[PDB]
Amino acid sequence: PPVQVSPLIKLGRYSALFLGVAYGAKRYNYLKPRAEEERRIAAEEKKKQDELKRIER
Amino acid sequence: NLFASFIAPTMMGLPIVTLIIMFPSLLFPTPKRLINNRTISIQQWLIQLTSKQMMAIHNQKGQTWSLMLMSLIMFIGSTNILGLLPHSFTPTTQLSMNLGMAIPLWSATVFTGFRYKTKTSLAHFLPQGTPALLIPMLVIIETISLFIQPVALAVRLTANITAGHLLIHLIGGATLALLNINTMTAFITFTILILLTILEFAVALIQAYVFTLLVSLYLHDNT
Amino acid sequence: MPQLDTSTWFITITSMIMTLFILFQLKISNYSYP
Amino acid sequence: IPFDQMTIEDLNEVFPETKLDKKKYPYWPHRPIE
Amino acid sequence: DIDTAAKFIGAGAATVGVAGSGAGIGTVFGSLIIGYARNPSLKQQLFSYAILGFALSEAMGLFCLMVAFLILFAM
Amino acid sequence: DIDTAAKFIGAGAATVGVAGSGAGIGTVFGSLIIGYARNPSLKQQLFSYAILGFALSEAMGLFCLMVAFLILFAM
Amino acid sequence: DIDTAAKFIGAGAATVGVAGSGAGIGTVFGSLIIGYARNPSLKQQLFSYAILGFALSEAMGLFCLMVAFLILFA
Amino acid sequence: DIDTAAKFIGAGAATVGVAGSGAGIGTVFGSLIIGYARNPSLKQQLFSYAILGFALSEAMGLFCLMVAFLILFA
Amino acid sequence: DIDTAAKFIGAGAATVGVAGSGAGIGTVFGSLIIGYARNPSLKQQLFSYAILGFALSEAMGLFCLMVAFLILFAM
Amino acid sequence: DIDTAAKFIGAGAATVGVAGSGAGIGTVFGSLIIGYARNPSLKQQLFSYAILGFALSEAMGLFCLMVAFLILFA
Amino acid sequence: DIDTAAKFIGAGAATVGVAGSGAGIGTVFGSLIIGYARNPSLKQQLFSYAILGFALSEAMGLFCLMVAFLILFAM
Amino acid sequence: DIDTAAKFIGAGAATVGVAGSGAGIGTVFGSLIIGYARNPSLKQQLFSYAILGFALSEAMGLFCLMVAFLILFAM
Amino acid sequence: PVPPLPEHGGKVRLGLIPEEFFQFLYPKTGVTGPYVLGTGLILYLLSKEIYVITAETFSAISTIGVLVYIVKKYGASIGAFADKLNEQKIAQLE
Amino acid sequence: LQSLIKNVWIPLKPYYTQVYQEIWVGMGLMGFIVYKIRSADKRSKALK
Amino acid sequence: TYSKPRLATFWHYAKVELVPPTPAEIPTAIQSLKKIVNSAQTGSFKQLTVKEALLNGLVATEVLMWFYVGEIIA
Amino acid sequence: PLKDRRLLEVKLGELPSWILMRDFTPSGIAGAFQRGYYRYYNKYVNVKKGSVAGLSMVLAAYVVFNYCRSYKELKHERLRKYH
Amino acid sequence: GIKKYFNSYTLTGRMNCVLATYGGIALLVLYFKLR
Repeated sequence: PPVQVSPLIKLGRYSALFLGVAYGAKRYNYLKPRAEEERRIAAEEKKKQDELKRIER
Repeated sequence: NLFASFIAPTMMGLPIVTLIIMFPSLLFPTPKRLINNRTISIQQWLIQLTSKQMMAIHNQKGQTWSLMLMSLIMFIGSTNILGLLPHSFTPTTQLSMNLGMAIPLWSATVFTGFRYKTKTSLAHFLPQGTPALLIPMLVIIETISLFIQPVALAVRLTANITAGHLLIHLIGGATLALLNINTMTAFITFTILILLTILEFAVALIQAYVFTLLVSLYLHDNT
Repeated sequence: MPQLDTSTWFITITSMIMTLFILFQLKISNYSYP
Repeated sequence: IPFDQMTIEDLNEVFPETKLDKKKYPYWPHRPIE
Repeated sequence: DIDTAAKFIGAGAATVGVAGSGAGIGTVFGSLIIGYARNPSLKQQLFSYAILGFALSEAMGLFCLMVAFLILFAM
Repeated sequence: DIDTAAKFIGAGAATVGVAGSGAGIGTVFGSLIIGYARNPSLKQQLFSYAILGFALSEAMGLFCLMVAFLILFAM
Repeated sequence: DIDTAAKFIGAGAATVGVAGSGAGIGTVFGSLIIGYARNPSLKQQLFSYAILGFALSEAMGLFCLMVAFLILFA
Repeated sequence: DIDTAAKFIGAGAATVGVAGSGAGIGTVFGSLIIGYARNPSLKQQLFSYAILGFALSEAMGLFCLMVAFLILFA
Repeated sequence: DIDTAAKFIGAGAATVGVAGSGAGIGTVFGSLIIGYARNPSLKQQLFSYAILGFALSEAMGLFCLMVAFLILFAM
Repeated sequence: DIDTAAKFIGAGAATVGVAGSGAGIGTVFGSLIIGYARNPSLKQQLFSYAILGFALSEAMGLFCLMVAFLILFA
Repeated sequence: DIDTAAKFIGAGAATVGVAGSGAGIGTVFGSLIIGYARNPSLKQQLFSYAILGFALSEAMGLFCLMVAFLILFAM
Repeated sequence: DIDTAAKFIGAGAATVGVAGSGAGIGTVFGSLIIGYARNPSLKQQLFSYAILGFALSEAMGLFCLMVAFLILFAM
Repeated sequence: PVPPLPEHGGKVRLGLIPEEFFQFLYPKTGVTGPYVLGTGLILYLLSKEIYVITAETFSAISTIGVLVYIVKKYGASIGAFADKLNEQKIAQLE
Repeated sequence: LQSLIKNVWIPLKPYYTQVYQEIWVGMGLMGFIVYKIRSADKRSKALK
Repeated sequence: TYSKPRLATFWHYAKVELVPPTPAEIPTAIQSLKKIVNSAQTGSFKQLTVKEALLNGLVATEVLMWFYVGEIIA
Repeated sequence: PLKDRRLLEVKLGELPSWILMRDFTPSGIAGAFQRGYYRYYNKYVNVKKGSVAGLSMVLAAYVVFNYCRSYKELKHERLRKYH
Repeated sequence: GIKKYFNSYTLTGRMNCVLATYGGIALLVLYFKLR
């Protein structure tokens, strides 16, 4: 015997859905660039470390 | 990197590792009626069976230790099994654990053997009617292979139990790595893990039996 | 070899005694014959 | 009383021959393993 | 490095302590098939005493490989 | 590289755990020959035990070999 | 360090001691299978002798790992 | 090069296993001799069993040798 | 110094001369088992010979442990 | 030089893979002794078999050592 | 010096030859026990064959042990 | 020279093989004992077979020691 | 003089989580309330990395697989075994 | 502790006094061994 | 496989419980929310019993974590 | 009509009234742990047809208990850094 | 004689012989402590 959903929770449901979806999209978009730049700088650092051990083996 | 699990843990700066050793005692409730539920009937039957099957050889006086031997086997088997769970801790694999639980029984046997049956016990150091050529070369050997009882009797069980945990950890790690790379290897290694899990279930019991049986016949010799 | 960082040793051993000689020697001692 | 409704003392009472006498066998299982 | 190479070679040596395991397994199963063929009645106890020995040899094998790893990964 | 030296030296010297498989194969097949020669009846079941030993021997075989290849180059 | 590299060498070499113990344990339990199949009326005594042999041949196997560890950690 | 030495060191060290082939095959044909000497009417197929076992163990030993080789030609 | 390093390695590889005692004792006790089964009214002589065998086998296996001690501690 | 010493090691190692062949020959002849002691009539076939077994094991050992010979001049 | 290290390792390795003696003596007494189990009317002849096989196996081990001592204390 | 060390270590690693001859001697004399304990009237022929096998095993045992000598001293 | 046993303890869905919890949650969502609740909880934990994944996880998977295998393939037999022992003691003492 | 004494000294009295006299002496020997080893390791690591 | 039966069983409840919102009941929802605000501002929730509060919290969290689920989409 | 009830029965704001109606001595901790254990026992064990669920609970609980014990050391391997 | 006074088959002889060897080895080890 299914019980009909109370309207309150019904309304609370899909607003949360779509605001969260937007939040995730924004998080991805804003987070990608800084992380890429940090990783590239780390790549420069590890190249420097490799050169160091090449000359200071 | 992976010995972590053997590090005697505490949730905070307090001695909780005196509870990891209590938990088994719960899984065995005690009865008070005549008949009971299942989880007592089955265990009662199991203990009756093993008691019948192990104390056969012993003479009358020696049979006084039945309770001790069966308590020891129940406790060790319980711990060695419970250890298998996903993120569980096994007290036995602490070498101190095993030495604590091994030496006193050994020494108690030797003492009840020398206090009683002095001359016969001393004689045991000379196997009956050996050639009369090698006495010095023989009553050195028996007396060195006596004192190597307790050390073997502990270090064995310790090494057995530890090896399985380490092997399963490492095989699982390689499983995750293969899953990162490819699939066929991941699956085959998972099957290997299944097999090892079964085998460890097995050795966890075999060790309890072997330990209490060695102790049993040691008491047999010097009862 | 974490089994050799002897700091803990004492406490571990103590448990044995009471456990292996206080709890089980009650449970099992309570069992009865068929 | 149905079998399900007793404690070991009950058969100690009704059936003394089933008693586990504590004198001739102080220890556990309170007599030999015949 | 030299410690690392030494670790590797010590591990390689520790590996070969398994042979006792394989020998024991082979011999115990040969003994099972033999002591069976000439008494098929009591297969149950034959098989039980087979598995017990199987375990008490795999134990030695694991001793060996445990020491090997113990050296390799955690000194 | 010195580490490559011990790499390959351990790799080779860890492949010597295979004697435990050869000796067991030999013993098991010999036991089969003798037991079967006695009684020519239970041929199927005897060969079954034979395959079980075959597998539990190549068990140690591939065990040691997998460890060798585990630390041959990668780990 | 070489002074400890050689120590690793020695531990790895001394590891292999037990292999003899593995062989001995296996052969003894094969002998017990056979001598129980032959005259099943002596399981008891034959098992006693086999486990005695097991004790002896495991002590004479664990000596060597004890020594290997003694070398490693001192 | 140090590793150049290691190549041949390992390749040589990596054939001692064949000992297993010796122990096996010896035991194999010994069992066959006894068998045929207990029941001459099984020869023509105990021989098949012997050749199976021989092929097996010989293959194991020879592939161990092939290992040794592939180390030798890294 | 490498000298003491070689001391350590030599002792560690020389103590390997005890597996022989392992296999020898295993065979001796298996034979005692079998040969007691068939003739169960001579145990006293079977046991005397078995003791001779164990004792002298393990002695010749222990000489290698003694050599390890005597090469490490002194010379 | 490194190569000379490494070759020496390789030979002194690969030369050890023949002890198993010794045990194998011992076993095959022990089997023949037993078998003949059972069935004296067919000596001629017991020997016809043992000889072939010896040939195979000896060949295996000879290859195991030809390894070392080639190492010496590899 | 390196010469000391090499002598030291070499002697330690060479003294592994005693394994074969352990296995030999083991099997010799095993076979004597099993064979004597059948027919006790041979005590003396049996025991003589026992002693002979003993001497040969033990000597084939003594060669390796003695030559190890030779290389250590001579060269 | 380092070749001194290489010579010594190679000799140590080479002498090891003789264990096989120990195994063979033990096995053959065990089988002699069993045989003669079965059919005590073929004594002479049994002994002849045992001596055949003995010699055929120590043949290649000494062959191992001979290659060892060759490596150690000449090259 | 002792009270008897019930006939069956509280049922349990999936073998782990009791039903009564499903009842306390029925009125508001009725049927597919608790199940989506659990799915959300688990996707959260996996997603917020309050539960990292490693080798020991797959060890857990294999051990739980073996246990479900054994229980499903032998539970009824073991239960009948236990009841047999009970009635056997009854009779033999009867 | 009265509950304690009446719970773990009515049943287990006959064992400690009668049977397990020879395990307590062993535990004393262990007291020696453990004390010695802990002392040795503590001292050695204090040196370092 | 038995996916079809139980999956149809689950659609039976989903189509009547997973439905998206419709503008019809929005007035009911908003008036209920305002009634909750009224019960809160004057402290009328103090009238409730513990179980009711626990249940409300559980359902509120049910709504909640499905927010992180929505993120999981992203 | 009763001062003592079941905490689930309680009326919210009376929560401090309840917290002050009970006893918090360590004996009052033992008399709580025992009550919880006996609830579980008599409800899922002491029944003729006890089943896996009649035991699987305690194991599935001890697993999470050890997981909590193990959390701290497990924070050094989260696969994704910018969580 | 000794072979009936140092019996290796009964009990008394075994005890006497083992005790003698412990005594002798003890004396020797104390002898070598000086050096």
